[PDB]
Amino acid sequence: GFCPIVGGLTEAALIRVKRPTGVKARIFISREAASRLEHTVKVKDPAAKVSVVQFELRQSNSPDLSNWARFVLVLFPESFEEDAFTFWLNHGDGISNRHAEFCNNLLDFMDSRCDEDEPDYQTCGPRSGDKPAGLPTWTNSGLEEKMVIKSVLAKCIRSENADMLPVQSDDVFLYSTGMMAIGKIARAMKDDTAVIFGWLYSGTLPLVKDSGYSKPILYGRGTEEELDKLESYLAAGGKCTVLFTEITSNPQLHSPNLVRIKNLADEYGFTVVVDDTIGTSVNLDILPYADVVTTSLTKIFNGACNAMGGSLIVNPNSRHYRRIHTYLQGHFEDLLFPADAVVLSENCIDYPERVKRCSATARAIAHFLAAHPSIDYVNYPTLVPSREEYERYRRDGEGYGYLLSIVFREPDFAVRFFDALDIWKGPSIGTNSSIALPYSVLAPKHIVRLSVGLESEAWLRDRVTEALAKATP
Amino acid sequence: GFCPIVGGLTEAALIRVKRPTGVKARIFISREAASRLEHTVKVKDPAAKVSVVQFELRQSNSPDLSNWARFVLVLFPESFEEDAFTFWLNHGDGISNRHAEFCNNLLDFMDSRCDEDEPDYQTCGPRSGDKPAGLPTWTNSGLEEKMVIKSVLAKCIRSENADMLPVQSDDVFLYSTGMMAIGKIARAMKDMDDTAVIFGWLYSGTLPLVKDSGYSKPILYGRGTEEELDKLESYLAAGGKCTVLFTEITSNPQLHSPNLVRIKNLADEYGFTVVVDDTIGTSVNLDILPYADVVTTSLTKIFNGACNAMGGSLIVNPNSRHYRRIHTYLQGHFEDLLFPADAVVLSENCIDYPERVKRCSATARAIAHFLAAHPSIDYVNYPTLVPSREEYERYRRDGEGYGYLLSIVFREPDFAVRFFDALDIWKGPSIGTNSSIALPYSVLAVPKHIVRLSVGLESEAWLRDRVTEALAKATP
Ligand SMILES: [Cl-]
Repeated sequence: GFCPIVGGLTEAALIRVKRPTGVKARIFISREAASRLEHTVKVKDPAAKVSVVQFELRQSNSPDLSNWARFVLVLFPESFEEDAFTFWLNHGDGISNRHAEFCNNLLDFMDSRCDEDEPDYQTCGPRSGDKPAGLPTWTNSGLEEKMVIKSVLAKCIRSENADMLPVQSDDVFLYSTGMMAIGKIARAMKDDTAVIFGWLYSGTLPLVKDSGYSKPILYGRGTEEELDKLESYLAAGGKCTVLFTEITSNPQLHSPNLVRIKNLADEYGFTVVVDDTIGTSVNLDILPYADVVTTSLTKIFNGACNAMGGSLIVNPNSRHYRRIHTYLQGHFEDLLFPADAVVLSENCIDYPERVKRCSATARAIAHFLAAHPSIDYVNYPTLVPSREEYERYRRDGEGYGYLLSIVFREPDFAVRFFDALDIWKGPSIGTNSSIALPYSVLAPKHIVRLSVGLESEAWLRDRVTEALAKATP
Repeated sequence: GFCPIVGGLTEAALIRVKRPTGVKARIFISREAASRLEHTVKVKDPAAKVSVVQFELRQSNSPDLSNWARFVLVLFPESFEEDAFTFWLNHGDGISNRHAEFCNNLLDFMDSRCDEDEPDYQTCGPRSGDKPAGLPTWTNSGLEEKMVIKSVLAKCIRSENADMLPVQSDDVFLYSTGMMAIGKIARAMKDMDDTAVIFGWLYSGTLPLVKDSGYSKPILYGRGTEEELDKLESYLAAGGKCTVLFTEITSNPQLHSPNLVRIKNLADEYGFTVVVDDTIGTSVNLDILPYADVVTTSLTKIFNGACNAMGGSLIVNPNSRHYRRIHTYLQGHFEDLLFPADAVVLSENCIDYPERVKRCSATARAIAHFLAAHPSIDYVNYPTLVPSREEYERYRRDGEGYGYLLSIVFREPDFAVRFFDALDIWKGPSIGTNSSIALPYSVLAVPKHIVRLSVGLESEAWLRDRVTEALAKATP
């Protein structure tokens, strides 16, 4: 590792506490998330050594540094293999890259304390008390940039129908990730039963379960048939506190019946949480049907794949606005690192335009793919059986989204096509560059998912044609 | 690989040119470095395909963006194994980390051209012509911060005697790395003259760069001893020619001090220029300006301390008999290649570069003497203990210390490996960091079980404790 070094916060924190070997480590910015990992390790082994070490910048007249130059280090044995929850707990609550680099530059000015009696974890920073050589370029915890973010989110979720109260800046809550935003709303509901309705983003179910819903009613497909089961349960006296769903599903691009969901919610009295990360608030008007909207700002809201953020919009038109907002406000601590909010506030200024552009290309590419003899069918909201459902929420003059998936005729052909496709490959979506993934890596199972970026239709048409050619004998 | 993604500029450029598999890639900011890599591959294997693709943000209302959002991509087959030279050529000329991240964020606004007729390498950016969302925090190519860097370097290199002309801001040249600064002075001398002398400067990219710069009669003096100075003097007196002598003031990893007084005397007689690297010894602790025509420094090291910025410096001595020739060449051939964000961090972190040298050197002196007195220690290489101490005292400023680098020669190599494995400090090849860092001879490719230590800003209590516990753990 030749200098300069990127990353290294975990290795440097391990060295500070004399544990550079024999333990696994995770770094969160909240003591609560650290505890949720400690509890999961302790449930698998009640005798496991798990320490929680708080790092913090001890003496400074600058509240910016003192508020953000802090992190929590969690040590636990390597014998513990990480399951789905600890993956999504770290995904949603792990320190951001920029926040980690900010702390590592200031680590010499920070001290470490632990509640347990381990003297190796009680360390004084070599430069604690001294003034850092550099002040960050952002100011006031990035509150200026956070308000830009909240303002754009509030404007873009405005309903095209003028009978509803508009979402305001302060009805939007910003968190570190979209996963964290989902967790925060899950605990807020926990203070009856929770329903998961056709939401295959693999991290929702673990967090809802961890938030105190031991076993939520899971409706995997999101169909009308499953809504019949839910209504049959509710009509028979069953109770429900909250329903979680996402508008425009992954990877089949299905649209749930939000109108019927909202009608059942008004009749039987549960809260509706809708994730519009894939569907987008630019393309869809879902405010009439959702009490809380969640969004992963890391995705197309940012586009540049270089910042994390999550948002929580409380609908002022909701019957539970008062209760929900008060809980979130009364339990709100700012965990969106300012440097991340600076990039998000800059990149979201053209978030409507980029959604419009990607959606135009994705609609064209999907219809191009559908016409190819090797393709069985393409999952895109203009082709799927919920085609009529999507049109109930689509805004006039807006398109059909940036995500699609390809179901090929032959699984052999699917793999040869993916390997020949000269575009970015990985699990993220909503990027400025096009990106593909098979079902394999997403933990029919030969389906290939495509998130269309800002490249021209000719460019993407060409990359796909060449890949299609090489996949045929 | 979930987003955000760090790095990825190389992967993104490869995808742009439809070469995501089957080829290796390197990214430089200069076409000349690209050519020097192309030539080394073409002589090791003439039939290997090597292309040079220029990426650039052509037009912009911000001259900051257009000037810096450009880079050179070099493609070559995976069969080519990198040798010692191509490693150090990329180390000195590779795009900086911050520069790489800046380009990747703007890559959609950039186009790619190639001189050869390969249509896959002629691409238009998806957002070419559009304006980027947000601009960089730095302004005017970081000229304000670059002036701070040059000012601090000039102030710290003042000789302790006031009859010498002082180095000014405009006698200091900034480059991307210490290695690049060494390259620029090496090629500058070659225009005048064929023989270059490398005098006790091991484990570095100087020899590859000096050889690559056109010096067809190199002389390598590995130890830096007076016996090697005797051979050089006999050669020069007998009619031998010498263009330039390269040396480093405190050597790696034995902390040796060359006889700069004798070197400067030979230079005055036979008319060659002396280039001295003071990265290890530092201008804070040492006054070597009287004996050098050009001083070079790796700003990435203790000048910055924070291991989060890249930089190199070239100081032309105004008291040099060749000041005019050297300065006009360096300015007349100057391209600003120090990425502004790197210059911003360097300008901030260099404000306490004197104090940090004073702190590290004080800790390093105490730890070295602690180690030297230990029964398991054969000897410790540190300027207070080594046989060339009297030479170090010739240039040491009064009231300043003996440096931050040391190395440990243990009695038994087995003990060395158990001590190193037990040493709970950062491990790696870099030096001049705010945190202490160790390395063995293994990664360093002189006894071959040597352990090198670059002492950071931690107190002696912390460092003595880390060393004591490792010493205990090293015994069976
Ligand atoms: Cl309905």
